[PDB]
Amino acid sequence: LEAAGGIVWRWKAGSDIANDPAIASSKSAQEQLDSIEVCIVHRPKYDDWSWPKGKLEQNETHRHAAVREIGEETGSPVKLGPYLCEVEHTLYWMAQPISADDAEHLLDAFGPVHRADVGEINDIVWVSVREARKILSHSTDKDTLAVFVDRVQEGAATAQNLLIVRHAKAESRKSWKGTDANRPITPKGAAMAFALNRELACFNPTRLATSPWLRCQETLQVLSWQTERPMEHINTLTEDAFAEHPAVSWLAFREQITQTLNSRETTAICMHRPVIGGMYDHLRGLCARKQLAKQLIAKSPYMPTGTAMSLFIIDTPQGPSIIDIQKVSPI
Amino acid sequence: LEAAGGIVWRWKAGSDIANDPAIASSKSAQEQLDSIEVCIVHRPKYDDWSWPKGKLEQNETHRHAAVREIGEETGSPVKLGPYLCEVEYPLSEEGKKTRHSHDCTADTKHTLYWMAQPISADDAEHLLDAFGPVHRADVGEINDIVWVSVREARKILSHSTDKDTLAVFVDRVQEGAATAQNLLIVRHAKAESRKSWKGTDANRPITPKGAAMAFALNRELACFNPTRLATSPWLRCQETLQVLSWQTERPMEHINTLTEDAFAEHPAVSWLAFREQITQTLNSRETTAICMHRPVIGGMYDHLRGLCARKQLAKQLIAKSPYMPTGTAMSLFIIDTPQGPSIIDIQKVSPI
Repeated sequence: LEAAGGIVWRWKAGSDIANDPAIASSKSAQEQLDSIEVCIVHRPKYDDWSWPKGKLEQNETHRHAAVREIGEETGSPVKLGPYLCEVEHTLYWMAQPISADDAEHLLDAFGPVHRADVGEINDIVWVSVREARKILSHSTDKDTLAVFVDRVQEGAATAQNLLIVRHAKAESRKSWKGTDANRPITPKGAAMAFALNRELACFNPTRLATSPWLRCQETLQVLSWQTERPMEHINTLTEDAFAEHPAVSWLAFREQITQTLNSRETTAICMHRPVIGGMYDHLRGLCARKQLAKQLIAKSPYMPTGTAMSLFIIDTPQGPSIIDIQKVSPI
Repeated sequence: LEAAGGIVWRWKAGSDIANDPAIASSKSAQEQLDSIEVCIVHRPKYDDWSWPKGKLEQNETHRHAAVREIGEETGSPVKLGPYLCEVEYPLSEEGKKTRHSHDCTADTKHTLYWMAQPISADDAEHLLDAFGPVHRADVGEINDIVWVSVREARKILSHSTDKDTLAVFVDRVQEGAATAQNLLIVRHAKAESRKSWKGTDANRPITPKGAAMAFALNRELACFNPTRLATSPWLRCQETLQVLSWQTERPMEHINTLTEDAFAEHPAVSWLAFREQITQTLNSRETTAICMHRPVIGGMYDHLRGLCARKQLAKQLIAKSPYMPTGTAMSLFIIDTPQGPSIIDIQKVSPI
């Protein structure tokens, strides 16, 4: 029996960090943790308090089930943050509430979410991390909360989200009688790209970018259409541009990371494999852990075509540091 | 073996019909034919004159090859019109004036022909990604392109095979084909089952496989130069044509009165909305692509069926498999009459 859910958190209204989130990283882990409220729901069935979660629907992923279950039980649409853990079978993510307007832009991309009935949930509360430890009914949830605290101590509360998307399956260079720039994705590629939208939607992507080359454009265009977020073309990220000026490519990419951190919005960018490889050559060594760096590979099966990697980043004096990596596959 | 091509035609410059195509239908068949010009190409290898045509590429439809080959050899991009015929003759025959059948062992060539009309450079540019690339033939393949009257075509065509096809073009014209306009009806792609979808019927989307289906269909629909796009506002229909809309930059016009609910409630209103599209298609002389729900299509067909020019055509006008499977389309060529729109040709359009 598969289920998914998570710990939805926010900065306590009135706290210094809430008044200006940008100062979060200039605060200690304790100052941050003391400024956080987490969401706990009450199930009348067992008269218990726990983290919102629920069973996956038929052919639905755990990440999608998690966002849906949180919305159904807390009434809050959210975007997934770093992954927390799994319990013997439920997977948990820490997550942040998104605006009602943003949620509306994801209606078709994510799919429907129905409010739970009073017989499923009859109370929703927002408490501090200390109180959460006190009121949670099951030890399992307290453990997950402890993992949540670890993440915060490791800077997760200040992390921002960058989604890197490899273009979907495209026509072979062998049979394509056009230019490489207009080489399109194949019918199967369109299916993969289409199916991937519901997954990418779990991270509330509100800034879309892409190499101008058709195969990359077509990979995110339906998402762009449903979310009404125009795709920004980044000419300096084509394979030709990367081959000629790789450092200029890093600047282009790095600027998107800067925009992501400043706006605190999720950025999704469709890129070419060798270009992603070049980006990773610099990000690998900046990862928070060796385990993360080992996964940061722009090749299959680490990252097959039509799939993405949801990266959570904090900036450091040495460069952007990835604190978590989630491989995102369609269907 | 497999090839495709066609007779690309236009109204002679300076002629009355040319100065105002709208008057074409008020002219006799003989008046139309005498004011028409058809395109013939010269091949240096055979030093012959024939209709443009060429071998289908791997995984290409005959219809797509027809448009591409015409484009490669005549240099002008076109939109397919009514279908003409198919021919077959031994490969050894090709340079001979009169094509003769051979025995079972001989290698043969099978060619499908359509009548077609040139489209503007701008429209062609809008179809670049939807149709795909088209390069020009080299002087070693084609080294002259002429436009002649139907009478002269009969006199300069090097092969009997092409003269037979021209006779079919004549038959088609004599039946209104030169005045016909193109409406493409598109059934939405495979969609989520009503039982598993937990949203509204309005928002039920197509499946990833449906999306592949719709995407592949684009290069086929592109053969008819669709410049007007319409759809039921329901998501499953919108998503069936949105990639085409995106590529061609032609907005998708929502027609609320064509949803399944609207049709069930007011079927006559559905016909009016549908008929208004036919009116627009005929007046603009542009191809309209409209995505609809199966039952609503059946409802349109119940009226169109009896107006078909041939009973053979009426029998094919069925809104359901195997006649019209999900995710496929029907390209209709229509001429309007005092009793209502009359279909003179039907072409089933499927992907892959």
